[PDB]
Amino acid sequence: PGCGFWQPAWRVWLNFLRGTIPLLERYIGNLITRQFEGRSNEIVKTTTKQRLDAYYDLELRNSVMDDILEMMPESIRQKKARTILQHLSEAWRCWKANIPWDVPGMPAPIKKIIERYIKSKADAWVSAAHYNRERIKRGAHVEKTMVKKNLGRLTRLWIK
Amino acid sequence: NEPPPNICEQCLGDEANIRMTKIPQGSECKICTLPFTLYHFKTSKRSNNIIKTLICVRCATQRNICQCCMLDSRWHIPIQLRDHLISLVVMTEEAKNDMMKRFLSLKNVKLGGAQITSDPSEADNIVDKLKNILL
Amino acid sequence: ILDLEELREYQRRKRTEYEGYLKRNRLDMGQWIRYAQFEIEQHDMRRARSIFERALLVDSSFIPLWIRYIDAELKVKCINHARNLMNRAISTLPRVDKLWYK
Amino acid sequence: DQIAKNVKLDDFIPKRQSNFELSVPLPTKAEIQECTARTKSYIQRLVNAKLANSNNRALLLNNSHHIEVVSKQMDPLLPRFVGKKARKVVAPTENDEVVPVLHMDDPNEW
Amino acid sequence: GKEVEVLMETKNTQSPQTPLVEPVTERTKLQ
Amino acid sequence: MSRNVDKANSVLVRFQEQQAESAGGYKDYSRYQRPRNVSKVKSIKEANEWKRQVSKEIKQKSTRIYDPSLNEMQIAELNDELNNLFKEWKRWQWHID
Amino acid sequence: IVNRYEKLLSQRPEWHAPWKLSRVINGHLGWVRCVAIDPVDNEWFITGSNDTTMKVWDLATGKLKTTLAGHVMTVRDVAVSDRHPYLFSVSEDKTVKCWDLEKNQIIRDYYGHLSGVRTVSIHPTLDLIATAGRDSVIKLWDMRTRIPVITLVGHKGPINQVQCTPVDPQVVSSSTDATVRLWDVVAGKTMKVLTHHKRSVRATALHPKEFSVASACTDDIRSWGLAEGSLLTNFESEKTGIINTLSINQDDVLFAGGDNGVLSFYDYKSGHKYQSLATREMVGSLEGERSVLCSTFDKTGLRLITGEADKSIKIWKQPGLAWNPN
Amino acid sequence: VWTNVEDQILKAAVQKYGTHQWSKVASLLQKKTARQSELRWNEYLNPKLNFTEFSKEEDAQLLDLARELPNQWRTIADMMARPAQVCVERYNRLLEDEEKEMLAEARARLLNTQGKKATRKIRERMLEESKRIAELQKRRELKQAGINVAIKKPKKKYGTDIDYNEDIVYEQAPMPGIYDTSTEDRQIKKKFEQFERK
Amino acid sequence: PQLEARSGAKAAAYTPTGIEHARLLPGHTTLKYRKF
Amino acid sequence: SERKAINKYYPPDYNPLEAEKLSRKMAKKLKTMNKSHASIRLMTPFSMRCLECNEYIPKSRKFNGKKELLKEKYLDSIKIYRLTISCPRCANSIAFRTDPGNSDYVMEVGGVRN
Ligand SMILES: [Zn+2]
Repeated sequence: PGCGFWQPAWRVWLNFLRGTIPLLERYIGNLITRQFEGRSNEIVKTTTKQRLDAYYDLELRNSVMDDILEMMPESIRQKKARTILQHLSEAWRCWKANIPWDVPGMPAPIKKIIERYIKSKADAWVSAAHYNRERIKRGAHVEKTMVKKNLGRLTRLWIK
Repeated sequence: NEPPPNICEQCLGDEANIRMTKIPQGSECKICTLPFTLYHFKTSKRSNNIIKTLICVRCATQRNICQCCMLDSRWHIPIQLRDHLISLVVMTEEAKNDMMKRFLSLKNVKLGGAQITSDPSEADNIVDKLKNILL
Repeated sequence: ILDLEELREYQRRKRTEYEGYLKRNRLDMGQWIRYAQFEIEQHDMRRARSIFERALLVDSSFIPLWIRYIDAELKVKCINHARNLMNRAISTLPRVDKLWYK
Repeated sequence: DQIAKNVKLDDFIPKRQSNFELSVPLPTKAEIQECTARTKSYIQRLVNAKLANSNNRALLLNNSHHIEVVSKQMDPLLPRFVGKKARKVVAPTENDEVVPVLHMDDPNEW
Repeated sequence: GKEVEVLMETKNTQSPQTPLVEPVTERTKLQ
Repeated sequence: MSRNVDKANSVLVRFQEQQAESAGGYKDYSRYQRPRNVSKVKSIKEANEWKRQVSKEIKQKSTRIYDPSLNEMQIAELNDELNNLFKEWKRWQWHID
Repeated sequence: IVNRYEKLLSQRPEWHAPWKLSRVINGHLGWVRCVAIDPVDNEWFITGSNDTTMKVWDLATGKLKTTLAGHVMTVRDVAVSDRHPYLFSVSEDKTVKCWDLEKNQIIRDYYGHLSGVRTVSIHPTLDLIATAGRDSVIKLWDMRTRIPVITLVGHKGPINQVQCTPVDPQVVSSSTDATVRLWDVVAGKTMKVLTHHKRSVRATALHPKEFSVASACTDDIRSWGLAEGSLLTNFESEKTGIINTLSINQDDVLFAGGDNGVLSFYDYKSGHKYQSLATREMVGSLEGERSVLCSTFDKTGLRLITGEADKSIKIWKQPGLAWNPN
Repeated sequence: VWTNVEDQILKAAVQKYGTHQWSKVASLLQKKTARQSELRWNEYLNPKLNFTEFSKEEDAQLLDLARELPNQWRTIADMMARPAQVCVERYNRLLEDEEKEMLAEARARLLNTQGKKATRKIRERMLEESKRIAELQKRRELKQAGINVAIKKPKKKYGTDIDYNEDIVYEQAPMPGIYDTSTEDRQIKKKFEQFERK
Repeated sequence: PQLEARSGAKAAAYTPTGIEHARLLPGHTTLKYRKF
Repeated sequence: SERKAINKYYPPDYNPLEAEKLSRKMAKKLKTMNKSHASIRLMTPFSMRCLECNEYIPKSRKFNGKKELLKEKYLDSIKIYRLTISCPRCANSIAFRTDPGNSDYVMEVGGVRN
């Protein structure tokens, strides 16, 4: 020990610090802002792997509800919306199982619409599953849970 | 976009030039607890102690008051008193609640009485009535 | 409910509960009418009126709310206000039969 | 009478149904330009304001009396906009004028 | 069926013809 | 030291408390058990604190004993506990000062 | 009244040619619930979908130019700009993205929509776009500074199509509240609120040469000049399906797609339905599915392009029907 | 081996639960198995299955099937619309304390639409109510002394909905405006003062 | 339970926060244009 | 500040032995630590009925119990514990003991096993 000549190391550290200046100013500054004035209404972002599927489902449900509203007249429709949603869910479940979803009271048009949306879901779902499988085959950052789902989903598909 | 400050004649001072600074979202208004631009002026250059605006312009408009004095824009009387007089010839109920006060502030109805004070028609009439009552 | 303070406490609590239920299902309109009814019962006509107005704002296209509100207005023998309300309703919604009939 | 005034018949009536050669003109070029300028100026201004607000770097009269407004340079350490604190605010709708919501005109199946 | 029948053509398109890198609009300005 | 109690009675915390007591006079009369035999408490402030604590305890007892399942024996037991608390409070109101 | 009916009878509509199917391009593996064309040229048209992708399509050949994979959830709408070489797209992932077309790669994801965003309209004149979602709010963006400049509070429910005109009525929203609004972006407020529909006006479109805006609830296609914000006509849409699309052609040939899939055409301003077209679907697909979800014409106007729920895009080439009112 | 009470319970559970949820049901019947339970249900319990006998023609058909799908018996059953074992049989042809306890348990289960969160919440509410009444009682007791009712402690700036009036929407100033309304309101309020006093 | 579906979303405007979001940072200041 | 924290800060004068002694001195006075029925989280192995209100708390159901030491050990040098529980509906103190002769538990005036 006893080698001086700190210059290049020093230079390197200085240059590193340059990058940080900006990052710290956004970060530390942001933190202090929060401390003084702490955020009102943040917006989550579905481009995340997590929450995507749920969001999609919700959207689909909303669409279906809208379609049903468009379809025919109603009085106190809020109550009926829930029922519609339930029906849709049941249909989806049936599809997953490969049970025919035949309900006698369901009127042709509404039923038809529900069927179409479940088909759409299947298309979106099956394709997604396939993609996941492909990824798995490759070795491409699959989530353990995701892989499990794929295994399950794919099994179900096979059974069907 | 921003509206102008409503500072009374006696509030502001006796001179033909005053310099003031505006501080956008300076403080929260005392009534509403909602950010607004502080104007603060020194009256005469050398005369000590500033005169900061304590309320938001909207609130002032609603009550029809000086943003410093907290007195009627017209008659320079405390809000209670001015309103009381009008009643004698209904008064404002500032709702002392965290959320509700803000809502009240944002409403633009001229709370109670303020309308009368604003209009030459109405204020003058009220005054006349008061005079009659007195006599 | 013996004393005034007790009543206030009760009433306040009820109001809070109603608010809580609203905040979630703002677009319900059964809850709103219930709230209005409660207010009426309490004999705070202002509050009830406000609630009805709020409900209307939430869902203007809901005849039941309108009709109940009208009834409430009329119930308290406050006809002129009721009349005004009716007029407003009519203005809002001509092609609904019911308001006119009312 | 008031009610009548509030909601008029011509609202329900389509205007083209009587006169077909009647066409709404595509707006005047100059007018369009003017509109663009107005909005462009405004939107630009708004954006500038927003930028100013963001915490990252990069005259008047009252009554008869004349009054000079200033903006003092606050210290760059202290919070720029010391007023604001991320407050929740419910707003009233404030819809004084009444929207006319106009319209026209087997239950066991549906 | 009827999309298949008569004279009207159905095109099955899996593969994109033009490459992925190439532009959909270009902006050339002076040589 | 899961579940917080352990953390509270971890040695470091105890040491800190002791230090506080030594310098400035921060005690937590919640934290220590109130003594059985009064007249082993020459200071007045301490006595007052103890009294306050007992009052608080009594209040707590009161709050719970009017619960809806009134026929359960816990409530009955508390009634005696309440009495005891009251007695303690009374005692604490001794006439030395 | 008799005074109006007689007048209507007296007046005649122009003989618009009928429409026959030409191209069908089963390429997407999902609904094709958006479609758009280039203002400048009419070589390609892109179509966002429930695939999550959006694909570009050469009109002449019908061949798939190229794909674009910049969303997670399904694309709800797109808008190629006339004034810039940007393609805006928007998906229920809450992302209003912006594709350069010199490089076919996203640039400015605009952020601000709380939930699934339904439509875009680029402002014809400004460098500003406008988007609206189930949010119940139509935000306008400065494209440079990728921030919402203003927002438009008025609506009381999810807002679907939100067209941009170059005049004062600069945005023409259309909700599930069944109001269609005319706004003043500059004022930060509404100007006129067309409430004439009964249900969710889930379709609306600006007329190219005529400064008016057809709009469609479950049945009745209204159409209006938005100068005053005054009704122009009511179309013969009496028992047609739930109107999904409502594109207008250059030559006053308003098209309407349904949830039925019954492609209905009308003379514009007349209010005269002058054709119906039965849908079609693939042998494997079901008869309930077939439904024109998105559609638009080319700038010339001889080709209507309809994205239908068969995972297809159908392009349509070109004795009129008798009048008979009520 | 299957007892009849148990079978009945299972049936009840199925109506309560769901013909594709065979874990809960299994749990409900302490001795019988999950996968067994489902099988049992398939065999006996479900009404749509025609466990009863049928005409000679049907029998003939069954026998024909048997000949022409060599003992592919599930398939045959399916074709029939009959259950399998029974069909096969046809072809071939041509303690108390426990019960009491289990029943009690089962009954409790099926009836009670409850768990942790359902039971807890109601209980909590009840407790709160009790507390409130206790408070009231206390104030009554100490009425000769001046006493104020304790407010619900705020958490993050909320409104006490007695005062202030909450987010008010307007009366909406109309054309046929008359000033008796105010008077009426006053009159109404007069009565409530009296009530308060008594 | 409270595991619950829904009726409507929201859009309510408050005072801006003044927070330095990462994405919001400047980028592509130059807008392109078409030829005409 | 982070659960895997290597070293807790000590004051500049912290005689550890002395500190310990001090703590001990202020442990007899202390409320908690100088008491029985220290808390615990446990699932119920017995699957039993609450004797008051007959609430059938099943196997593996989780509770915040009180573990207390029974002074009378099993044999000599292997301790046994009382494990208090409350029934969900009625607040009756159920408990049980762990007699390790049978490798199992014993009910203690709370409920009955079935
Ligand atoms: Zn003043």
